[PDB]
Amino acid sequence: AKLVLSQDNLDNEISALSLANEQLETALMAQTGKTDKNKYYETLATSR
Amino acid sequence: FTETLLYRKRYGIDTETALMLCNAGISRISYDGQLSHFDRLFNNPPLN
Repeated sequence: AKLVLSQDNLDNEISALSLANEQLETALMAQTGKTDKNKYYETLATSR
Repeated sequence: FTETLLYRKRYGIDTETALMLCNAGISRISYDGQLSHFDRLFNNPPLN
């Protein structure tokens, strides 16, 4: 619903795997409440 | 502009490298829907 229709969104190529990674990061960081990225990979460094 | 054409004529370079030889700044802004020169220089991929 937020998505904008543009010629750039239609033409430009992105990595689909990077889009999947972003889609998972924006949910996990919203669950943990932390807004930083590298802080989340630091707290993911130790988790089991 | 004519230095840009000359510095592309000799050395056989891309035109943006010839512009960077011609004392032009690094563009943060994406040109023609790709990675910008700042991002393709530094954040392709972002380090860690």
